[PDB]
Amino acid sequence: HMSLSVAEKSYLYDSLASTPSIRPDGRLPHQFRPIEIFTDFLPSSNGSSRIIASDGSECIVSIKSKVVDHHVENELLQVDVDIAGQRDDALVVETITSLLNKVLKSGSGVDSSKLQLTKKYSFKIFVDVLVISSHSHPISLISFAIYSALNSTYLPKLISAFDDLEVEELPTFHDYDMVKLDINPPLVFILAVVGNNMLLDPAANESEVANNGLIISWSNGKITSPIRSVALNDSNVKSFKPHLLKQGLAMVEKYAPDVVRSLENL
Amino acid sequence: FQFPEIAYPGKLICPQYGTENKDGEDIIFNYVPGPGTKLIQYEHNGRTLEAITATLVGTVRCEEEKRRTVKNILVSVLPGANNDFANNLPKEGDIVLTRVTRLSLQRANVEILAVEDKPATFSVSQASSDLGETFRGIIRSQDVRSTDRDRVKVIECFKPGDIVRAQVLSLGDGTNYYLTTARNDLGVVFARAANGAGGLMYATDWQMMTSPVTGATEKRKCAKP
Amino acid sequence: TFIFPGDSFPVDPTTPVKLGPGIYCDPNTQEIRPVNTGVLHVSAKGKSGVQTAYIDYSSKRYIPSVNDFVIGVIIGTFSDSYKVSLQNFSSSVSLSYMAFPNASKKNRPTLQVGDLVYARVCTAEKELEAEIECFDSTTGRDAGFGILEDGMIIDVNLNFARQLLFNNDFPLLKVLAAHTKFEVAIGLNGKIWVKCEELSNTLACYRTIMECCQKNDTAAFKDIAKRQFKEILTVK
Amino acid sequence: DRRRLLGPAAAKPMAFEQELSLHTGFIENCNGSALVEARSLGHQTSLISAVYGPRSIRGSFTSQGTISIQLKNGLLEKYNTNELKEVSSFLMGIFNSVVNLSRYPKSGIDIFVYLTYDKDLTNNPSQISSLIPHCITSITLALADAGIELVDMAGAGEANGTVVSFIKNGEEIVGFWKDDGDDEDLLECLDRCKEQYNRYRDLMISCLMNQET
Amino acid sequence: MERFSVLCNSNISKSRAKPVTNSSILLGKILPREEHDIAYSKDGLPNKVKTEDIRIRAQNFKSALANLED
Amino acid sequence: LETIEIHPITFPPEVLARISPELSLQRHLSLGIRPCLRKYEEFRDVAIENNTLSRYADAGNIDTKNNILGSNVLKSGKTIVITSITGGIIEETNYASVYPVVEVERGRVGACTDEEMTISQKLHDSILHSRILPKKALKVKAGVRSANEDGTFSVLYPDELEDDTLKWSYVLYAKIVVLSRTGPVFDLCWNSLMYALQSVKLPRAFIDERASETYEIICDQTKSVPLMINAKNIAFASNYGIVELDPECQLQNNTVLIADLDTEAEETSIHSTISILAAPSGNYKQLTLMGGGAKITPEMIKRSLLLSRVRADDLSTRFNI
Amino acid sequence: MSVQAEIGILDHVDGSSEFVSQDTKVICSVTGPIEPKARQELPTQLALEIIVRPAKGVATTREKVLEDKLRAVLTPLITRHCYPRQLCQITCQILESGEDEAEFSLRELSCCINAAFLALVDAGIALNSMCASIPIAIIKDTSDIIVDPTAEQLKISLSVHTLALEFVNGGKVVKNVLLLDSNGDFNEDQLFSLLELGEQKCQELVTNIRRIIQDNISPRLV
RNA sequence: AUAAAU
Repeated sequence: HMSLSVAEKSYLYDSLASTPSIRPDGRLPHQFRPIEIFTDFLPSSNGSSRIIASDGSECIVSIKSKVVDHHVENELLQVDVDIAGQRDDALVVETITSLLNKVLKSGSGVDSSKLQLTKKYSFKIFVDVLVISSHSHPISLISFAIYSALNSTYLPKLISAFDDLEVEELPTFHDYDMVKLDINPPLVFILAVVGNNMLLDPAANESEVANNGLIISWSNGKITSPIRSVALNDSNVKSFKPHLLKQGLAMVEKYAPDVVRSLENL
Repeated sequence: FQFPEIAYPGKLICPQYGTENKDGEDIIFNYVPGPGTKLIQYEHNGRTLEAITATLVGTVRCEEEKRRTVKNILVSVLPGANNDFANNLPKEGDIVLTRVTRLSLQRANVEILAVEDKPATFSVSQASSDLGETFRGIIRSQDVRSTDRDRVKVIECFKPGDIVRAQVLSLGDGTNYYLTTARNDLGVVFARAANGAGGLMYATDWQMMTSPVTGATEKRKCAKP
Repeated sequence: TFIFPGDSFPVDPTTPVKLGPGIYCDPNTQEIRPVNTGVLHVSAKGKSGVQTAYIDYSSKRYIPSVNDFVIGVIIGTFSDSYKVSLQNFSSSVSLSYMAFPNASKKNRPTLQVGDLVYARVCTAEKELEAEIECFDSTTGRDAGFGILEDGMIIDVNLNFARQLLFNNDFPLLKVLAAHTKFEVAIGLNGKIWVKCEELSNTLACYRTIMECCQKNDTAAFKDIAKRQFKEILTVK
Repeated sequence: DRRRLLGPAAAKPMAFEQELSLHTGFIENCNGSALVEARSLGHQTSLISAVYGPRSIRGSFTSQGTISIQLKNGLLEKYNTNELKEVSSFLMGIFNSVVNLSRYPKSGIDIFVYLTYDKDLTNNPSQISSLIPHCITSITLALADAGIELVDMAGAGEANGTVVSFIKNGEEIVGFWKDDGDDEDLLECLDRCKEQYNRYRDLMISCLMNQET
Repeated sequence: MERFSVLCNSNISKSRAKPVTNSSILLGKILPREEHDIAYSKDGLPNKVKTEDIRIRAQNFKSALANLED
Repeated sequence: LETIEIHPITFPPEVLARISPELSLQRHLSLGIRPCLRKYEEFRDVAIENNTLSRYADAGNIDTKNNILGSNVLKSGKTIVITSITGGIIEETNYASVYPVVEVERGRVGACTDEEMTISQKLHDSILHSRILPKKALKVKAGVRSANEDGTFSVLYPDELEDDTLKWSYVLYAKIVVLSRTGPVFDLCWNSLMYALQSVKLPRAFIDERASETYEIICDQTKSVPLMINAKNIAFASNYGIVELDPECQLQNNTVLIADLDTEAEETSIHSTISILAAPSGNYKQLTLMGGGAKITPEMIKRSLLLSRVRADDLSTRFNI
Repeated sequence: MSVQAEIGILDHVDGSSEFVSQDTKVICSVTGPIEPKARQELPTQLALEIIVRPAKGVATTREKVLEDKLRAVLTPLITRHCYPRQLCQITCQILESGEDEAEFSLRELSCCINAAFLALVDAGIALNSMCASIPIAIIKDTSDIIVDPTAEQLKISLSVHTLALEFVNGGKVVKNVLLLDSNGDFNEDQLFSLLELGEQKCQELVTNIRRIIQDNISPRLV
């Protein structure tokens, strides 16, 4: 996104590619920038969140539910990604959409048992993402918002019996009463590769000079798929040694619980 | 003999610098990249290293070009019908065959089709003419002919569709190249009567083009065989 | 004697005929053949050896020709000239700044975009942008070509405009003079400029010329002006 | 639809040892082309890669080249359009390191990869991950055939859904694709794909030598 | 240069000049197939042309277009 | 008069083509040759691969995922054509056609060009008018599926009932991909579609007890019947052109017609053309004529009919073997 | 061959016409020469924008074929080299099919060719020659060649034909055959008997057409 | 040298 001159980029590379790596800001290779998160502001929805970054990057997530027959509806969690002033079709949109749907699959990184109502019916979860503004790869930004939203989601409570095979009662839900959606949303961390250094939460200027990048998912206190290498820019993309890949996975594996801990506060 | 005759893309050919011992004196061979080769950086065991690496699948040819002796060797890779020829690009001094796309009063813009090589043979630039991806060039009214540079009637010089052999003075901007037909061997080469509606016309006089078929004569800027 | 395209020509091949609108000389076969539908008009001068012809046909899309009087509108200004369009959806024409009386490289004309100008086409090539000039040498010492002020402009087919400019037997200018004072500019590009002292008279002229353009009748036109100038009175 | 002939809209669709074959330069419509066919067990994949470029972009001030990759469904409509865009983004992240971009300023290289077929056999009492190393093989061949300068030969392998692309003789990595499968397969997949890379590399180099000869 | 030898030498050794086996399951035989031509005699039967002969038709035209000025 | 000694500026064969498409054609026609190095009536060789991409490619092993009913790969010269036939089930409450989607690849992204639009319609119109596919041949003969309580699975279908009726109807969707184009390509797409239609299998359909909740109606994953089309109406495509060349030919010790147009030079400069769909029976399905560059004498039409008939014999022979 | 046509019926177009054969009624409009879009521009010749609108529904691929065939006729008719880097918009709005559009497009195509030609004449665009188009059909039992067939005749036809010829020399010399679109199957004897009788009725039509052109236009001229 | 390169 950001446009920089050849001189500025080289200086940034020198600052960040140094053996004692220094952020232009001054951050450490594992320090995130401060974010603000709002939740439960959309009463029309079952759950909602709004995340604001330090560079003005803003993302809004909404959670809606629908009763479906899990015998015909394979995917019980659908992620939808959007950006105002941006066409839906764009390569970045579909890629993030495809990626996010894999991160939150029914039988991969999500306890889909908590969505089951009866033998025959279950709750389909629609996770709608709206990226108002972003200056870098918003994959990690969206991930934090989806997490916050799914941890403050409330679904209707069933009243009728849960055996459609025999008695076959029509799904009825008691008025007013609702049950909080107990689930373990995964997180998606993005890393930047500048020389032999690995940075958590790459800034805009940092990503521009990066040699490569990593997209690493996180669930149940361990590294999980999808794991994707990603070109943060397209002018300075280079191959990387395998030890860097193992360094990145190790880096996430030790700093993720700290992030989750700061994120798990109700 | 030290370097492989034929190299695939990514195959190491020769290091940055080289030297040998002959006649009781050290002769320094300076290896420089060429068409089909690219000087890149490779590091082994924490050691940095620069070496000439071929980027095209071809036989490899070297050629010398310029007390204690001094030398310069040119390392290149040549492929080895279909012809691509990308390395070839309009540069100041080259001769280029163009076709007139439109006529204005103070200038005449064309499009580049082929470029003359060096010792005739030409390099055809393949592109879509119905898109605009083809390189465009502009011939100024002052660059039409050395005779009377000030006042030149562009209508009586070129014509839409006529083929013009010219030489590019400069790159110009991204839109238009600079073209001059000032010399004798430059001008309208192939053309037809009535913007291409009539029969073929041939070049007789430098400022006159006639057609030995319908007897038609149109005023053009003709070159010399 | 109506003439249609592809029609046989009586004239002999050895003897040339001067080109006229409607008449086409094939660049390939060198044959002279009519391409428009209408009345053939031929003029012969002297006992022998010269001829001229054209076809009066109904067309409304103007094509610039040398020594044609046209009324254009200057949409925009370039570095050394005005961009003026004679007609809608038609190629732009090049008008030189230096193509004015008392011209100088220091002082550009005061014409603004949206002004009407009376102009004559000097150089008009098929494959080149046409050019017009405010002053025409042929007419006289003074062209009488200057940008029009106010008034009203009228769309009219090329035939009706050509008859209004070259034919003195055309009663239109006479029947309008019998009703009111008016000044008129006539363009071969099918444009007619009309201006009176009062708007009601200019409007009345507009409506008459339009109907005359529509009606195409000598008898109707005299009456037409009668009912038009009458209708304005009551409308007043 | 006023663009194509979709037929009746009230109707419904139908409801019910590694071996390689390489061929390049069989398309005269573009600057470089490649055909890749692989058959393992009951599963086989045939795809075609078409390269158009490098062609000049008017008004472009880019000091380097611009690569665009798009995957298409030739016959069987299986893979989602959203997923095709994802792989395309992954593929471009690879060749932007492979292709010497400094050679083509103010220019762009378009890469079309037609997935005409893949055959899948599943027994009854990811998916596109297996095709990825074949797409990389096809593109690297089509680019080298076209005349595009490549810093190194790009190749990859698929091990338990974990795809990783190598250059510089497996010493470094130009791409990494992990979906599902199992954990702690980091060291294993890196070694298994490195063997597939070296195997795919030599056959790719031999391919150019054969056709070029 | 000696460093070149150990690494370069190692790299050269690895390929092993391995044998290559050629086959096409479906597409390969048909797609890379070179251009071909046939001619229908008065019998209405198609007739094939030698590949060398077809080229000769090409090289003969090139000589008849260049050298044979009138 | 003028008698002039002057030299015509000559260009290499590859440069002459870029400079002028007509000039590069005339120099060829003067020696009785074409830019594609073929004579006036010389066509392009045709080699195909049928039922290679279909699910019914192998008798023993049938693809459970593949939904292609019939397929064909074709390559005439440089241009390659890949045709795939899919299907649908439609309830129904004289001859028909198929709905083709031709994708000509030129290396440009965007919407469908006017070429792909016209061809898709031209294939649909010609099949519809050549009376290849009757609406009765698309009639779906359904069946029943009765299941034992884990004891057995039973499927029953009756041949007799359908004959008496003499009702779901089949719909054939087609997609045609074109690689390496070099000229007029409608004929190639037609021929590939014809070979593909010659080998189409329609899988039988049946419903497990269900009530008009959601009910899914299904086809069988194994059993199928061959599509019956009129071989007497089956036609094939070929293109022809008319042009005049001025150039003189030297001698060392009156219109001309070209068959099967290829190369830019012929597609661009030849404005008098003839297109024919001809049948072995000798019945002719269609004829395309448009003269824009030269007069079209009746003697040239006859040659085209003879040329087209010969092509039909050749194409017909290939299908048999 | 009792066709009826009107010329110059539209106000905001350089040229227009309304051709009617039997039921089949088509109105056409022509604007040009005018400024072309960049993608339309031809360096030396005139660019043709040809549009065909159906009587019912929106334009589909069917009309895309009508546009293509109509292009093959109008292209060599117009002296395009007179208008380099210029555009000519040609729009045909079929008002009434005069035939089962689900089966045939014969009469609509011929009527579009005749109407487009008339609109080009009205617009005053350089034409190399004249042109006329007629629809022809063949019967299932009788096998007779019927020129200008009705809709009912088409239903029972074995083949349908569109013939458009290029005329010069006062409409007496067939310069070329612009378009022949034959769908169906044919016998040689019937074809030339068709062409012989067809040429006669065409020549009669031109004579009628010339009469109509002179009668309407002459009052406008002086 | 009285207002220069939309």
